[PDB]
Amino acid sequence: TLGNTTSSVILTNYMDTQYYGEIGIGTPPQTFKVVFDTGSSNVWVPSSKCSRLYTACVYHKLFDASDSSSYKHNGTELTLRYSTGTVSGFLSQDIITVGGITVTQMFGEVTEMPALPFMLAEFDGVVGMGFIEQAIGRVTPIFDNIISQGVLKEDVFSFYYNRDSENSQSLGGQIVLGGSDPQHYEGNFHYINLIKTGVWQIQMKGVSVGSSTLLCEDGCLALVDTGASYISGSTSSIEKLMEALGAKKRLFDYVVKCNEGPTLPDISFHLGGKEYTLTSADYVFQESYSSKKLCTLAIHAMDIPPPTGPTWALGATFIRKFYTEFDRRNNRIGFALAR
Ligand SMILES: CC(C)[C@]1(C)CC(=O)N(Cc2cc(F)cc(C(=O)N[C@@H](C)c3ccccc3)c2)C(N)=N1
Ligand SMILES: *[C@@H]1O[C@H](CO)[C@@H](O)[C@H](O)[C@H]1NC(C)=O
Repeated sequence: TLGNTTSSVILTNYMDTQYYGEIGIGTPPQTFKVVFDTGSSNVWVPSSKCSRLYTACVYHKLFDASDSSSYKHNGTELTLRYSTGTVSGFLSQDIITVGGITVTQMFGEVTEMPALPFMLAEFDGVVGMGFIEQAIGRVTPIFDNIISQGVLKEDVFSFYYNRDSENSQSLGGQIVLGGSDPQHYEGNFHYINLIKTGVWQIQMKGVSVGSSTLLCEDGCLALVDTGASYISGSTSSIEKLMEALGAKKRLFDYVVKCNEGPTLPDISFHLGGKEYTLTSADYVFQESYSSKKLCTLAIHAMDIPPPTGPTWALGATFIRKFYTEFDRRNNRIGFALAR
């Protein structure tokens, strides 16, 4: 069932690595900063039942069920094993407000939240925008529950991620539920069908580094992940990519001499009909131009295990350049040049 509603959520951009918006949970609402994530399918926030021996729980907003009159107990154990690590807790149900839409939702109350990486997170929790097929504990995802209300104009949602500004007047980003915002893209959308329903993943035909370097020659997979900061490839693909760029490996990231940053070649992703090109300004964190300082690249290695991986992941680095529409009705992803 389709309605006429379109709901937008304004996002805050933290350092071009974290894009989060607000949701309200319970009666009266308890607010949380959340990443709207196409790479996962569960909703979770830290819980008041999280031991304060997990320091990430000291520095984040905690959901207190004892303060909500609309809360409904469940209690089923929940373990979410992600590429960044594990969080665990239990299931709870309450009313969630997201951009004006009110939805009764089953979510995770996280009681175990590791300092690495969550002490680095400016957000509190996660709103999984992925499919029911990948939902842990077979919990109905929030977008499926919103769709069931038959209020949305279309069975789609869109992401706009802005470049980081120091001006408070700057919109960090925007998620549209039920459509796309023509003020944040130009030209037309070009769609790529999903390999299969259940994962926001598409076929990739090749990766080009300048003129003389080529990866993904026989085709590969591309997960379009709004919850990832950087573009990621397998360890093997990234070693070849970085060698081609003249970048050196550190503990978790890759760097170039800052003065060399503006000279780096274009990187192109062949998706569906089109080539999606990122210049060095799109993937280098150009913090200085010094021959004496190292500048980080917004690309790294991540070995995603089967059945989803091995796969590349097109994170915030890609979405900043290309406004993205996630189409559930047609099982496809549309890209248009962001503005
Ligand atoms: C949002 C994040 C907690 C989860 C739920 C789990 C995860 O591992 N990724 C993929 C992924 C893969 C990866 F290599 C890096 C990051 C990542 O750094 N995401 C940012 C948003 C972040 C910052 C601070 C703490 C955690 C995560 C995310 C994802 N899509 N969603
Ligand atoms: C938790 O919710 C699920 C929803 O399908 C239900 O099957 C399960 O029995 C619930 N558990 C309790 C103890 O309420």
